[PDB]
Amino acid sequence: STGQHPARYPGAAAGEPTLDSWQEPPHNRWAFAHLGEMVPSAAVSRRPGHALARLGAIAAQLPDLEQRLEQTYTDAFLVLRGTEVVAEYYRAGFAPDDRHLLMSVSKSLCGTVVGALVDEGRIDPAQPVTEYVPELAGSVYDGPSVLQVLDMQISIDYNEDYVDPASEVQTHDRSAGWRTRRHGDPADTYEFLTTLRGDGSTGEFQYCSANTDVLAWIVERVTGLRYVEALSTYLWAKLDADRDATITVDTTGFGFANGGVSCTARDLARVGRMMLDGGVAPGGRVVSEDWVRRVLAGGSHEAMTDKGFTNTFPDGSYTRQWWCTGNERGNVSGIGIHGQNLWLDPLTDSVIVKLSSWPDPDTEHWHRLQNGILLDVSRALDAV
Repeated sequence: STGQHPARYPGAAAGEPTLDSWQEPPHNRWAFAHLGEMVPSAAVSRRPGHALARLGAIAAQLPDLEQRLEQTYTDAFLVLRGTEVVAEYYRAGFAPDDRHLLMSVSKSLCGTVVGALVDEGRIDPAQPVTEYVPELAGSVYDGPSVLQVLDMQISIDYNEDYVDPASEVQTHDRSAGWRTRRHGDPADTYEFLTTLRGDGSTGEFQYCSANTDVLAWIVERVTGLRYVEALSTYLWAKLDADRDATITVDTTGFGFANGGVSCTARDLARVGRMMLDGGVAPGGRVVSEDWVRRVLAGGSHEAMTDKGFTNTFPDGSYTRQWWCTGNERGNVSGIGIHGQNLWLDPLTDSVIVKLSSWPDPDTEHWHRLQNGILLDVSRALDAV
């Protein structure tokens, strides 16, 4: 058993409704107002083919920028300097106000919700995961602290060989509804997390999406809110965003915290703006000044042994669901597969959002090109 979870609506039984019960009372009152949470759905546009390039002033310093964005399969690109949008690009077929999947940039948003609860004193990172989710006893998450989950410093037997259906990475997707279920699969994301094991060692960075979903589970047990609602209450609703975000949900309504958020490029930039404003957003403080400082400061360098990161950023690290380059500019970024970045350039008080669809999730080739663009754009913002 995985214990108590937030009801889908007031008074709802555990796990209700399902795809097979949403038309029945009392579920249908909620379901008729939220059917997209149950059944895949398409937008029917209220509005009745060419790329939009407004690269502004940086165009002079980067003459080939649009071509470089095309080459890295850029869907949406936006540069926010201070409070001003100083450059934008959107591919043909993608509107400025269209939403885009964030993949693991979603993790940085989840970490922010955790940080909000730390600021309120409702989560103590020094406490073991099991203080908040006792049901994770007996798993790899029995022993580690919440901070070790935040910094991803837990050794976990988590096969990343996606093509193999036996792999933890594909099983995670199937448990959450991102892929077709196979017989015997865990019923939901919570159950999948409880199946995870490790040798018990901690302290070395291991990037693992399961960690973020454990964070979301902790958020739910602490607040009593669905992660979907907590993500709004503690972050999204304070941003003065143009549009709602969306997040995929599994069969229990649990948001896929590690990777399933979609939003507009301009709205994602508001998250970066909040980080560069010491944790404060238009709707109020989101996280503490200290939390932001710790993110910008980085994690333990010795923990970071991922050569896919350190080959480019030798002094890099990871903390609280953010990648920290440790470069001379102090750049920090949310990163998601296929070319998603929420990139912070504190030196110029700027945020760069790049949302993409590389044909491949993660190769040295694509990262070299993408990081070259982000760094060139960052430097183009320097006073001269």
